[PDB]
Amino acid sequence: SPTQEGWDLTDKATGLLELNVAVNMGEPDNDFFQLRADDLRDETAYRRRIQSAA
Amino acid sequence: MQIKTKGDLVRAALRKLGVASDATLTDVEPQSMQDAVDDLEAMMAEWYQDGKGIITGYVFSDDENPPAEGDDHGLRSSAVSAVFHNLACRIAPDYALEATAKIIATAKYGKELLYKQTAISRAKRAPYPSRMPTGSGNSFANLNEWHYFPGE
Repeated sequence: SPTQEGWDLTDKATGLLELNVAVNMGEPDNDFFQLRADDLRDETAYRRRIQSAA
Repeated sequence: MQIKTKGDLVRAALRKLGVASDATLTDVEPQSMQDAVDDLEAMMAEWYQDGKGIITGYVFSDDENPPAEGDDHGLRSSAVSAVFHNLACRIAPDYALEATAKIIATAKYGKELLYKQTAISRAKRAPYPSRMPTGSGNSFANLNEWHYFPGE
């Protein structure tokens, strides 16, 4: 708020001003990965791939 | 080996048939040699069924390089006898001949020996079916949580 010094303050009455900011979001962070069925690694590695993704 | 060209294979086949050789007072015409080279190319192409037949290392000539004769056949030292014996058998009818029993037997034996190692290589077993369990004995499979074989 402002502040004025004096006794007579005719036509010196101020208004009110309140400022604001905006918060937003970007884009998702993904871990798209495929799982070939005909490969031995299909169950050997996908769990730990999930953990490494986290 | 002294047989390093398609023309050399044709000459060996003609020598085996008894038609033309280094010692004969008469020789075959260059047109006949070209026709025999064409017959050899046709036979080799029929054998090598675009990679699904008899693998021999035969190198097919191209039209850009004019003379088919003079190209190295690329065959290994163990296939030359079979190739030229079957070539003699194939080009026998041109001269109203008939390949003799020994030549026919050698051609059959050579073709069998040509396909022997390729057949050994292709005799492969298919993997486990898609519905076959891995079993509890395979502790790696049990701990990695794949209880059934992938297949295909």
